[PDB]
Amino acid sequence: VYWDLDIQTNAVIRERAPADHLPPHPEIELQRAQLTTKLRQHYHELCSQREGIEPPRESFNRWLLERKVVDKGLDPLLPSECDPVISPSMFREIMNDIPIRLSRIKYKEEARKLLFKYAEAAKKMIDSRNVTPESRKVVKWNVEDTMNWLRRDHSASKEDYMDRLENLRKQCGPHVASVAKDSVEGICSKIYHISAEYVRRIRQAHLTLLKECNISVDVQDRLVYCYPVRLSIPAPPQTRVELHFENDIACLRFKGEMVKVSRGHFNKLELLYRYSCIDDPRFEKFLSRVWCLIKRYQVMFGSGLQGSLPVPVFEALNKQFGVTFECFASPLNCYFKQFCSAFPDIDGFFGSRGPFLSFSPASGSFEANPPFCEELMDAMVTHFEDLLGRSSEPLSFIIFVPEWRDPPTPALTRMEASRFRRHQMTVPAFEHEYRIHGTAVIFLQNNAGFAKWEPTTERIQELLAAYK
Ligand SMILES: Nc1ncnc2c1ncn2[C@@H]1O[C@H](CSCC[C@H](N)C(=O)O)[C@@H](O)[C@H]1O
Repeated sequence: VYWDLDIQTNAVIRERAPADHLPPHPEIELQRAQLTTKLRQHYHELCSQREGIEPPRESFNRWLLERKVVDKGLDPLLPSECDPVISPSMFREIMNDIPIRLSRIKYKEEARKLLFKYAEAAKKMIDSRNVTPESRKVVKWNVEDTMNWLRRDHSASKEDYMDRLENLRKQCGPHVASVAKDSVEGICSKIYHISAEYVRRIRQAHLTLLKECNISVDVQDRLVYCYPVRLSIPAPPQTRVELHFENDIACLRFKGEMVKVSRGHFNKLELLYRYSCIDDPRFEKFLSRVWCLIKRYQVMFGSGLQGSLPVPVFEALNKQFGVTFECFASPLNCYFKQFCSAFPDIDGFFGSRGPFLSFSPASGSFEANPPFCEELMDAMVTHFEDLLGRSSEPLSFIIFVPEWRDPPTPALTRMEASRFRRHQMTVPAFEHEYRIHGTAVIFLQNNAGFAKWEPTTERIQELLAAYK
């Protein structure tokens, strides 16, 4: 019992024309998977060759999210037409691991080794790369001072080694950053430009497949309850995808390539497809599409970027505040059968209303638990206030984000200063759901939304009780 697909939407939108996404097919999904693996490999080689580091953990996935905020290109997953070319997300994450990645410390000896490793790497940087005379002498002095300190007889504590590293990094940081800046920007640009080449290859392959199938690739005022994204281009024929179950795991094989999903999630997808798909009355295309869906999300992940909410919390959001819709979800993790998601081309068959920034409700009660991408969260806040100010119909958004204050994300600061904020509180932080400080819960509502779904004391109390 991890979802409630019986709850009907109360989201109201203007009727939309069907979307122009090329309809998914496992042949194309497999190629996109193989090229995205190669792209991650290029990123690994660039980080190693240019800066001697591993790719910062989760940075490639966060890059995909940031790029999609601005991407105007043709692929549902990979970026190809972005201004600016250099991702501020990837740049920021690589620079934080220069000249080395700081790892977790448990023991005094691990702290001493990390401090030495930092000092040694900063020295090799200054010895082997172009650096201004001012920056060179400052780093050289700090490295030499640290090595002299480590040379002393009587040893210090673990906390003293950690404090020495924090101070050393504070002094060297800006100088090391100035040495590596142009190199790091070059990694960000190159991986974007390789992505664009791969996107062109996938696009041509997908166009050629639809032509092989003899498939042609060539109202705003009416308000309706929301409905899944529909594709204007007819879908290609089903392909051969084989299903069998092993130990409650659904195994789907396309041309020898296997993907797996739990039996419970599989049965969920079958139900979402019954509720959401209108072009496949005999389920002939169902296994082809489930294979594409699982593969797409496996590729997106690559096998610390998002968190989920416990079922009793969604029950309380629906019962106390009328929530029927998730602004950020996937067919695999949604609680409601109506939600926005990253991949309209494949997720629409399973209930997706498309990406959130392209979704424009006039009314409804919503929950939002975005992935941890600062750029996406900032666009989300702008989108919230645009929608809340465009409509006088009841409109509410209940938003869950990490309570981070060192420094706070621009999104969290803007939401706390919003003219639509009706309430704010702290609930326990995101934890692993089986299916650091805390979680900020922010209520953004227009006048009509505040009248209909007011966060009264009793309603807030029942929502808090859903954690107890
Ligand atoms: N542009 C976008 N629009 C809507 N959802 C998006 C998105 N980009 C990423 N996502 C999705 O946002 C989700 C955040 S995890 C949220 C889990 C769960 N639905 C909950 O509300 O608690 C992920 O499934 C992620 O793929």
